[PDB]
Amino acid sequence: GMALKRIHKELNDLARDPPAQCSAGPVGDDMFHWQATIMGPNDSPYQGGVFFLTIHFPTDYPFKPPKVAFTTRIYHPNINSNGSISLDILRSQWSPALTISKVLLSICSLLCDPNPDDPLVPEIARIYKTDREKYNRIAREWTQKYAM
Amino acid sequence: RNPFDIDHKSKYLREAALEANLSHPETTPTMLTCPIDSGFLKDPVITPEGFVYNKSSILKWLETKKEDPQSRKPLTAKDLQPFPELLIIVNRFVETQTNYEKLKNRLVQNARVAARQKEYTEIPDIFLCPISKTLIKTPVITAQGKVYDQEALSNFLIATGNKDETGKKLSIDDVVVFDELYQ
Repeated sequence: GMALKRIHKELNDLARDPPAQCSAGPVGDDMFHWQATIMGPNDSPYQGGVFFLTIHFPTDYPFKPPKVAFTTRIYHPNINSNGSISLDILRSQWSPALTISKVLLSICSLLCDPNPDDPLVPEIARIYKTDREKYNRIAREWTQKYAM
Repeated sequence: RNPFDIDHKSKYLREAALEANLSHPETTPTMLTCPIDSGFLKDPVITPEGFVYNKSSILKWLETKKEDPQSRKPLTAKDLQPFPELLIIVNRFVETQTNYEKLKNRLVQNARVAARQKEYTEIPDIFLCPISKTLIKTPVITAQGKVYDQEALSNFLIATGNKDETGKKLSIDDVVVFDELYQ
């Protein structure tokens, strides 16, 4: 209440209607600290790769966005070596109407279609824009190495 | 009055009533809940676009941004119209939930009475499945309060295409597990 109240509600929604390329839930009591699992989208170099995410809800949730980062190493222009995700709805474009389930969907489609003009790893961004074959080749190999 | 102008209140109410009537009592219907605080709409206000929030919740958000949390279009406190009518549908539903909770308690308690009888020549009906006529192995409960066997029904719904006696459209997600009947 209000944060805890909503977190519980969002958990129970994922007891009936779990996201199709996602899977969430708390690490343990605490409830403000979750861990999620997304699958690599088809036709993307991340296909056939399970990626792990850490999720920390702020105390004034849902008026502030959850802190979400990849635990699994991933090769991507909007995800750095630390797991930090460059996505507007996790920042200034956050809305209290958004749920964790929708955040995961955003992240999922970011994997399918990166935003190189919004780089967090400027070197991967460059490769993505001047040499896709290289980008795809490498990301696919990182997926083999680090994704379950 | 201009037809191109939309009255969202009468529209929202109409759709909320339907959703409530179609909603399983264990499930809290979406447009009876505040998009922001996830709880029952208790002091509902409505925006010019037609979105409904608890007053305290939407105002708390408006301290951060002056836009609607669902449309991202401009929104301020003076655009928030009182929508007390919706509470009639909310109370109508919590009544359903309460009644539904009475139904489970009644089933449980005489299932406790039935269980302490010895030497019955007939198994008590509280323990028998209506479409299997055998002992309910895995207890499972409808929204109206009838108890089936989770797979005696699952195979039955599959057989006749999510229908049952009484001829009514039922799905196995319209049904909640109910171990408490034997507990």
